[PDB]
Amino acid sequence: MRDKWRKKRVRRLKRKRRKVRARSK
Amino acid sequence: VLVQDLLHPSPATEAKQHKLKTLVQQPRSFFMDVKCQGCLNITTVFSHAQTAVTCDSCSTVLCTPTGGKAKLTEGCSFRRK
Amino acid sequence: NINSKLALTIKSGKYTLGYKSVVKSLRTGKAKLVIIAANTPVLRKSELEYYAMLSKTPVYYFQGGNNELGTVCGKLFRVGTLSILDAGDSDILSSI
Amino acid sequence: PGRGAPLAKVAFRDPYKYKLREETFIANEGVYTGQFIYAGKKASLNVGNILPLGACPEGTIVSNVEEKVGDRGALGRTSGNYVIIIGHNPDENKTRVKLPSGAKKIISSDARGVIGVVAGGGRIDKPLLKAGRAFHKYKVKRNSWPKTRGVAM
Amino acid sequence: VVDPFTRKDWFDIKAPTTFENRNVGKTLINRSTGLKNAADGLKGRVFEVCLADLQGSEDHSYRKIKLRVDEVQGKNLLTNFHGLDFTSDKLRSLVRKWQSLVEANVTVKTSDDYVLRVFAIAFTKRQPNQIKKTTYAQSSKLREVRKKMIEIMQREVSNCTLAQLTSKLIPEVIGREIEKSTQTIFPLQNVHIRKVKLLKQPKFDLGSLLALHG
Amino acid sequence: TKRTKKVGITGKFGVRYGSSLRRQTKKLEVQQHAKYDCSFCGKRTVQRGATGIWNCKSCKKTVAGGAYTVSTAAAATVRSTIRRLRELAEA
Amino acid sequence: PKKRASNGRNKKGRGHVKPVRCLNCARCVPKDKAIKRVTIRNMVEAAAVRDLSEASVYAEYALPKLYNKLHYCVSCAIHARIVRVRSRTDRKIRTPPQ
Amino acid sequence: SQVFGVARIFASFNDTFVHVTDLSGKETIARVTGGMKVKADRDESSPYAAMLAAQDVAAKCKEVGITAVHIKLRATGGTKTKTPGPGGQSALRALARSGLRIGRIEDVTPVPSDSTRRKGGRRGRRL
RNA sequence: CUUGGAUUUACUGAAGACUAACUACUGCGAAAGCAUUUACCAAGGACGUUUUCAUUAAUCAAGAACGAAAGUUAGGGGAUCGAAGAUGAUCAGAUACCGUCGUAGUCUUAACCAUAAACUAUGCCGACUAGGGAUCGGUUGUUGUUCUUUUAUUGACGCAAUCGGCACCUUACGAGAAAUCAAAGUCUUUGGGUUCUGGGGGGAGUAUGGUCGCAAGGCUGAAACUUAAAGGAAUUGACGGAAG
Ligand SMILES: [Mg+2]
Ligand SMILES: [Mg+2]
Ligand SMILES: [Mg+2]
Ligand SMILES: [Mg+2]
Ligand SMILES: [Mg+2]
Ligand SMILES: [Mg+2]
Ligand SMILES: [Mg+2]
Ligand SMILES: [Mg+2]
Ligand SMILES: [Mg+2]
Ligand SMILES: [Mg+2]
Ligand SMILES: [Mg+2]
Ligand SMILES: [Mg+2]
Ligand SMILES: [Mg+2]
Ligand SMILES: [Mg+2]
Ligand SMILES: [Mg+2]
Ligand SMILES: [Mg+2]
Ligand SMILES: [Mg+2]
Ligand SMILES: [Mg+2]
Ligand SMILES: [Mg+2]
Ligand SMILES: [Mg+2]
Ligand SMILES: [Mg+2]
Ligand SMILES: [Mg+2]
Ligand SMILES: [Mg+2]
Ligand SMILES: [Mg+2]
Ligand SMILES: [Mg+2]
Ligand SMILES: [Mg+2]
Ligand SMILES: [Mg+2]
Ligand SMILES: [Mg+2]
Ligand SMILES: [Mg+2]
Ligand SMILES: [Mg+2]
Ligand SMILES: [Mg+2]
Ligand SMILES: [Mg+2]
Ligand SMILES: [Mg+2]
Ligand SMILES: [Mg+2]
Ligand SMILES: [Mg+2]
Ligand SMILES: [Mg+2]
Ligand SMILES: [Mg+2]
Ligand SMILES: [Mg+2]
Ligand SMILES: [Zn+2]
Ligand SMILES: [Zn+2]
Ligand SMILES: [Zn+2]
Repeated sequence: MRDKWRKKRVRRLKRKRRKVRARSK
Repeated sequence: VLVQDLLHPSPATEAKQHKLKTLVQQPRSFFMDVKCQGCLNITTVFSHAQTAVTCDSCSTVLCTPTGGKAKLTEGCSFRRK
Repeated sequence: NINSKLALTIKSGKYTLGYKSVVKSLRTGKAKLVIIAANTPVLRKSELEYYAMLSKTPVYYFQGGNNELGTVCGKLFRVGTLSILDAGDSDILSSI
Repeated sequence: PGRGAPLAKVAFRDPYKYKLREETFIANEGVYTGQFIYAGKKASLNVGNILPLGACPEGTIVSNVEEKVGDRGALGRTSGNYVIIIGHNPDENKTRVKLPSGAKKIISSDARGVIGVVAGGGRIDKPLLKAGRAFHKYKVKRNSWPKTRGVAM
Repeated sequence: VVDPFTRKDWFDIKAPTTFENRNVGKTLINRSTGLKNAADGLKGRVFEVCLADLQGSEDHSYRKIKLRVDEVQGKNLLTNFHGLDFTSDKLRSLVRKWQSLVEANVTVKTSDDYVLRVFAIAFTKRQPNQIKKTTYAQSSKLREVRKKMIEIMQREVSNCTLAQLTSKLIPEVIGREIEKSTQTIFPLQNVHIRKVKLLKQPKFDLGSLLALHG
Repeated sequence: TKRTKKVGITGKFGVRYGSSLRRQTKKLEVQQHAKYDCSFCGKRTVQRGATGIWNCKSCKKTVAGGAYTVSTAAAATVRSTIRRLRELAEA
Repeated sequence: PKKRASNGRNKKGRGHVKPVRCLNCARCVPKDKAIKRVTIRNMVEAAAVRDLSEASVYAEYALPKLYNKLHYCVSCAIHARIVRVRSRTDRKIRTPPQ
Repeated sequence: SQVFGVARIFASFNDTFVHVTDLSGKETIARVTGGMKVKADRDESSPYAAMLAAQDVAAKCKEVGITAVHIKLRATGGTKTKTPGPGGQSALRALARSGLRIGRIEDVTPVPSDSTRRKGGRRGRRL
């Protein structure tokens, strides 16, 4: 896939990890 | 040119070189004796003068500074010292 | 430009700084020039130039305030007015 | 109290009898104590002066403008607000102005106004932060605070 | 259904005496009725006619004059000067590459209080012996020429009435003086007053206008 | 020492009201408690009374200003605009 | 690899050049990179230059020209044959076609 | 001599306007468009439709008394193309060949001084 | 959208943007960037200099200033384009390309962000090695040239030198895998000074910790595991809804 969209996919997926981890803050 | 006399360059081509690019660097400027038309008083003036030089007798400007050589006013004759 | 001429007078000549000194110097005729800051009160200003008119002293109106007039004179304080008693190496008197 | 704009007390002489008249003007920003205020048709374009609308060129910033000739000020009286003069119609003796709400109004050119912006502007930029601050704000205005929601009654 | 052209009345357009061929042409308007007169709804019209037509000569083919009607006398329309402009093609033919274009404008009022904006344009001239491809003037010279343009337009307009100026515009008096005045700054070519706009007119004086019509 | 890292004067409000309201308050409340330079005597002795009121301790001149600064940008713009428009009218 | 020493534009000793819109597709293209052609065409086609001169009320009236400067992006120009693909050695030639 | 109108011809790439006014331009004498002569949108700007449009304009001009016109051709201008449409060339030739007399000719396209932003986006219209 | 007069036409007015043509293998700036006039404010390179000081210097972890666009916060503005969104088409399907509307945004004032193929994919200082014609800035000698004004002390142009720039053309002593390079040369005949970075391809700029940020995100940054290639330049062919 396009390198720019692969980075966007990971950025959106990094966003999910942060929100999920925040549950157990 | 593989062989060339670097120690004795032709004085014609030596004079076309930049002032810092001669064998021994030498200024191309000089000092002048300026006769204003109004009176007769020796005043030594640098060729590339940056000052509006005035003669002692009458407060009249002899030269105006420029980018390079100073420009002598009308009626002023110079002789290189 | 006038600032450079005034700075030389402070370095070499004689002067008084302040309203009380300037009025005394106008009374004795020892003043050569009176310099008034831009933000000087008009009542004090119109009185200072009445003393100078009587004393026959030219007055120069500085363009900056008393904060800027002090630092031109090399001072760390405010100068609302000053009088030049002796213009020394400078030629401020010849340029008004 | 109750006003965001400070008020200025300006003393004039009475033209007809030996007496001082103290007027209460809305202070424009830059007006100082001891300043001379000039009011009339022939007054000059200086901050704090009161001029007829026809004597001010387009783009003149003016405050405490009269809605009607001689009502002594109706428009642009709160802190930070002003009126911009848009243009003139000298044949009908009328002037177009822009009000703080953004509305364009046509006023008689003989109506007067005070040059400048009303002082105290920028007041709304700060949060009140407390119910008590609003209590004290309306303590010298009127009984309009606090408001119960009609849906909760 | 009605053929609205049966109710139209034709009027003749007369140019001021500053031009030669004063018979500009014809216009029409709804015929004067009881409610609305034809006269009042007819004044204020602007006609754009080529200056070559107003003078016969084709040397003025690149200038077009706006004429404003401001008095009606029967079937004759008494027009006045409303503006000046160049044709679009003439300007496009003057703006070449490898040269500098310099423009200036100034707002100035005439003797009779006609407020105008006058636009001047000029180009650098290539010398007959010039070898280099381009003809560029240094920005300092262009500032002096631009300054020279403004003070000439200001001088030659405020000292005369609008009618004399109209007689000045036709032979490029101002353009010839700018070229002469800037000779010591930089050689110039195609010095033209490329546009004149009327901004403000004085209070209407029918007697002054009537003198401009014979 | 430095007592607070960032709250500064709004440390009097503790943890209440929200950080955005406290940092917005801090900006405007430093300005309203500052000392400004007097245009009359030249000293930096001008302080606010109520909103729009700015007094000088030295020469006792009071000037009408903004709610939280002696002069707002809008007034400075109007001051130069009026100065400019005054020149044309008076030639 | 690098195809052209000029990078397909005319930017040397410069950081940024403001863009222009292609006449054909309105694509933003830098001013130095755009393929520019200056055209001075007769406003009336040669078939009609006679009858329009006869219909003219002016004896010996010269018809004005139509002056236009056209700006194209790379895709529009190649498609419209404004520029063509040249051989590797012929690309370097930048004199106007004879 | 002749009685002049002004033929304001607006020739875009989707239509062709043949509009004759008086000298002032405030009075319209005849306005026939290429779209009044055809029922297909694709050839509203065709040269054939412009010639028919010009002929109807010339016929209307004759019965009102207009014997000659000045030509002010224009394109769409603005942010769009400055070249005139295909119908502008036909309407001019048709007017000259219809017995009408021709005066001055000028291009009056609205040409900006670098103005507002043009439809299509940064990447243009992709086809 | 239109007989409720659309579109078009002339005249007039109001808003915001933006500075066409002149505009170039031209200029300036550390870079990002900078294009209407004039005024004001403070800078800058080059050139000229028989002025002055005398090693004050070169490159630089840490740390600072600036940093397109987009984006964030709060006011103001909101003409035009226009993410999102809504819509008409096309299609097998089309949330898209195309068309019509359109909100944030686009502009501005105070703060944030600190990223771009932020490119010359090419660090900076110093020396040398090769010819040529153009061009910008400065200086110095000189015309069958035009012009102030009639000429000079006008300005332009022309011919030579030179220093500095933006570039370009030819050659290859020399380099390179080649494409190509006046530097990418003076490198097995290997050392002028100095900063930063890479060590097969992925996993991966991922996880985690730290730090900056209001957020979006920025900086620093692994490992497990997997694989015999991945990749660069060029040649021939094949193919192309590319050109001749
Ligand atoms: Mg969940
Ligand atoms: Mg003091
Ligand atoms: Mg009331
Ligand atoms: Mg209550
Ligand atoms: Mg409630
Ligand atoms: Mg409520
Ligand atoms: Mg209840
Ligand atoms: Mg001169
Ligand atoms: Mg303590
Ligand atoms: Mg390729
Ligand atoms: Mg540079
Ligand atoms: Mg860049
Ligand atoms: Mg760039
Ligand atoms: Mg190109
Ligand atoms: Mg159509
Ligand atoms: Mg149609
Ligand atoms: Mg139809
Ligand atoms: Mg395509
Ligand atoms: Mg330039
Ligand atoms: Mg421009
Ligand atoms: Mg930005
Ligand atoms: Mg941005
Ligand atoms: Mg933004
Ligand atoms: Mg906003
Ligand atoms: Mg749109
Ligand atoms: Mg959509
Ligand atoms: Mg839907
Ligand atoms: Mg659908
Ligand atoms: Mg990066
Ligand atoms: Mg690049
Ligand atoms: Mg040179
Ligand atoms: Mg000699
Ligand atoms: Mg001169
Ligand atoms: Mg000169
Ligand atoms: Mg590796
Ligand atoms: Mg993982
Ligand atoms: Mg945080
Ligand atoms: Mg390959
Ligand atoms: Zn002497
Ligand atoms: Zn004070
Ligand atoms: Zn395109």
